[PDB]
Amino acid sequence: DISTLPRVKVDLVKPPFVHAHDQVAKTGPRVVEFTMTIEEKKLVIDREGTEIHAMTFNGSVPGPLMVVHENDYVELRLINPDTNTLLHNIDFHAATGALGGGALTQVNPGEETTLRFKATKPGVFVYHCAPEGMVPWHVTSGMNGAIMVLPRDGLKDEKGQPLTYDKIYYVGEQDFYVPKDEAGNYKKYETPGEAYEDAVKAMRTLTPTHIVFNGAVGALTGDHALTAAVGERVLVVHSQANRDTRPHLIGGHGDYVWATGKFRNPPDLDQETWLIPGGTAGAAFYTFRQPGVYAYVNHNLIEAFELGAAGHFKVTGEWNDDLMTSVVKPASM
Amino acid sequence: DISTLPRVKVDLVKPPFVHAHDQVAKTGPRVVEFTMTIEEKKLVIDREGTEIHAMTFNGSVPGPLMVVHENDYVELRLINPDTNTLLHNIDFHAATGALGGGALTQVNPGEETTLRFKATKPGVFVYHCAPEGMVPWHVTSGMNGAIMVLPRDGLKDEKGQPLTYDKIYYVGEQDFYVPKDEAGNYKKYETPGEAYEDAVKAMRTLTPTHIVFNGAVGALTGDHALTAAVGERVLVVHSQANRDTRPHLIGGHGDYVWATGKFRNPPDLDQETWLIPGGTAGAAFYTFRQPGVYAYVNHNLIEAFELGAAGHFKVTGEWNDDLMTSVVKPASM
Amino acid sequence: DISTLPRVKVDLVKPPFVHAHDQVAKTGPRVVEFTMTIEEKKLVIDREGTEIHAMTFNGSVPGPLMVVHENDYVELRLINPDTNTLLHNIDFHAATGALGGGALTQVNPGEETTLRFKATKPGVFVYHCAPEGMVPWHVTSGMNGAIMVLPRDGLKDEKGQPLTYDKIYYVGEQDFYVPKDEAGNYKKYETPGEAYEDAVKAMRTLTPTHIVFNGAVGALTGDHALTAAVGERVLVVHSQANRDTRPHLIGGHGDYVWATGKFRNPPDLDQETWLIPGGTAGAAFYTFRQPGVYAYVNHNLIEAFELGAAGHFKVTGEWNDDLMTSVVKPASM
Ligand SMILES: [Cu+2]
Ligand SMILES: [Cu+2]
Ligand SMILES: [Cu+2]
Ligand SMILES: [Cu+2]
Ligand SMILES: [Cu+2]
Ligand SMILES: [Cu+2]
Repeated sequence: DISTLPRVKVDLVKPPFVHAHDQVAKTGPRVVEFTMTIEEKKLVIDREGTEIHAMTFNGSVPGPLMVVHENDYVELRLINPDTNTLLHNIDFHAATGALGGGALTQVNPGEETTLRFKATKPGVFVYHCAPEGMVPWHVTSGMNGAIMVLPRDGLKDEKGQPLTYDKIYYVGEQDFYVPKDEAGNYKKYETPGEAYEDAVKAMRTLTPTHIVFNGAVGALTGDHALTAAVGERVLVVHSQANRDTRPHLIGGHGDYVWATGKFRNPPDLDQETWLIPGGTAGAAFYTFRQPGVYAYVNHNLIEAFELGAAGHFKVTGEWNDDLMTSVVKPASM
Repeated sequence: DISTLPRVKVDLVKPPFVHAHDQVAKTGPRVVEFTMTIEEKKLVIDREGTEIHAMTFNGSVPGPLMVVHENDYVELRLINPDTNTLLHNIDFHAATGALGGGALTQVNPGEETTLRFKATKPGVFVYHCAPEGMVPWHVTSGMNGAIMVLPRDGLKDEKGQPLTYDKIYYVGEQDFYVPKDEAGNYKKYETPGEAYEDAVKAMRTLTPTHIVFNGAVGALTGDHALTAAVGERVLVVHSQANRDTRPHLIGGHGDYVWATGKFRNPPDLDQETWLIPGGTAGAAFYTFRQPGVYAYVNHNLIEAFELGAAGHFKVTGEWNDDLMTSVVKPASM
Repeated sequence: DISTLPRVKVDLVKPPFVHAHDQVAKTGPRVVEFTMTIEEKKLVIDREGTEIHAMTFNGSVPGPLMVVHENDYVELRLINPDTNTLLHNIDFHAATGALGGGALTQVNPGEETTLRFKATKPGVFVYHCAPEGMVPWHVTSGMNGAIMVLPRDGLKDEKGQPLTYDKIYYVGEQDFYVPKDEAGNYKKYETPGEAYEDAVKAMRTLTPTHIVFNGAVGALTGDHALTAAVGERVLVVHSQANRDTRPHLIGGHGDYVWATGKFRNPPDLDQETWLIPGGTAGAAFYTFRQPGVYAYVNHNLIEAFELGAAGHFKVTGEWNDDLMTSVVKPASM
């Protein structure tokens, strides 16, 4: 049966970008093959040069977004090069059985493995590393991403009418717990293992030191702001593998939102802010109507503006005065 | 076009009360004009006399609830008197473009401005001050409120049948982060700026020192409890501009609840407790069936009973023994 | 009227098990009688022997799950034996009036009382102790449980088709705040009152020291793991009386989920993780398709793996290679 199915190999791209795919399936079920290489590496996460030992899927935080269609088979080749120091694995919330695949994918440095699973449920799901005994440590070190399982006939609104996006971006939100000395300065370590004991004590406080989008404070700002034009329909996939978040587009809305990200449910309309539970991926669809800069944020404003959970959208086009206008510009009373 | 539309000026009232309005629109689209004056002031928030420098819209925490209808134009005159010390602005989650209006409304003490925007989406939305660089500081100092955009044909249940309320109250929940000395005593400052540096360190802990309704511990209790009678339909609008909350009516329920507050979505039925994400306004409809005192609370009971997030409802009418009755009064076994 | 109704006495069972009942009602409305005895007792909650003074309904944390049908009358006999030291009461989120029954059930040691209320709304609700002035202290000491009010015609899916479970388990999640000395070691007390002053300071930090299922770290693991077989439909009721949680079945899904637990609302489909607000009970239905061990967790992984919020399911049956298969077992590259 599977033997007889067609197979296509897909090369992943770095977040916030997403690999090429079809919204409405043009072929029947296929075996979609992906390859990911584990990369343990130092990463500076803020302006002051705070550095951590990140554990990544394909060298990025978050790992890349995989896109398949309902009932396709996902075949993943997972490589943990001998240059790494730790055992890793992968658990797909999209899969059924063996702890999401975690129990079948344990690879020590120098090993690899190939897992195949059927994508039976449509929606956006989280995938993350989950080694027995050190699950939270690998997850909060950036070892998580997401997979989107699109219905074979694309997205639909509450009335069952088609929703087609022109652009799609993937925003992975990460809570970090950097160990601190007595005065409050962040510690630095030589290897991941040296950090272990302190990492556990930092996590138990339940208070992140940094909460960032795309691995660093300001990663999606300035020259890295997301782009769009007035009239474009944009799908924004957002995931949080460990902690709740409440996304919000400042100056816009979520026209159609699947906060818990499962496509068989009708979306919520006209959201100002929505809650994505830790351990979940959600998706929001919006059509831009005004040009300018928009701030995309986690709406606990301390987490957004003090801790790092803030990004930008720069949109081009003509301003619509009917929607909004400054009647009297700021001036002395 | 707008030139030709009718205009009505509306005078706002202090929370928990709401200005007069029509549920079902009796006229066509109009330009609804409001005026708000910024007021920086000292406020004692608890029983022990803890005082803070609050930043308010119209002298209240939360700012007043504005009520308009879908497709009306909101025209707001914002005044920042020379007696204030800081730059302020306003961002409406109900608006589209220019950061909700924040980029078009920056006024220094002694200035004013007039913004107009089209209320294209029905629901309850949060509005708050958001000056570049000090967003969380102004929000957590009490500078936020809410606006309700009613469908032109009023509220409806899941089956599309009319829902008419007899009374409406606005509950604004506020998380405060008062700086403390080494022993745990709250600090006091002369002006807002003197508090700044310490305020930022207090906010970064992510742990509020006070979480109150209507600006103070016990503000909606005793002689200030909300009132109703058995048989009355009450709509309770609740907003939290920065942090999640989980409202609950002790002794009652939320018969119809729009937790994320957007009216084009059908409401949830028979809720015991519901989650309102930080940065959102929600609404719950309930018909009183028993008289007596009801406690309206944030259901994290530590936040409610230790931190200040608790209010009362005193309802008049006849007791219904079918619904509830004490069969055997408390007595010695 | 009530005089003329039939009455049945029901003996409760210890969580995670649930007393015998009918899904679809076979008789008309009845008076369902229950008896609960309050038990103040020492409980060791972790591996290191940390001990607390738990306040329980029927000797368990959480208290037992009561199951009735819509429009039945619940008659509860509450006994507070002279061996206890504190005043207690009970508030049912399922009831209407008198603070959920809290104002009608205040019993000092040596007293008892009988309350009756009509179960007018279908769903799973939380019930908990709530004495004026010490509400959070009794709740976070384990004094809470849940009651399920089933529609007279059983459970239904989004299309109104019947959902019948073969097994049902009750998971009560509890956040504990154990007082600590300067070095971080947990304190020990002789009686509940001796703990009081310190308990309040510990709660105000808003950071639990332990978050457990069924009263202790590892309570639902090893020989106490929940059981099922491939093909069985299982209903998992989960409650959190004070704090938000985000349940997740590792290796599975929530096929039908009522996150806020009210049955008149259609369930959410294919959830990976769902949010249950503090002060709420929810229910998830799932059909097992793969055998093996599944971890049932609160998806804030620090709370699950470091703090104690983790349990197991051991499922028997044949492995399905179509759903998942290891193509290449872990081996040297
Ligand atoms: Cu790993
Ligand atoms: Cu997971
Ligand atoms: Cu301001
Ligand atoms: Cu905002
Ligand atoms: Cu008690
Ligand atoms: Cu309660």
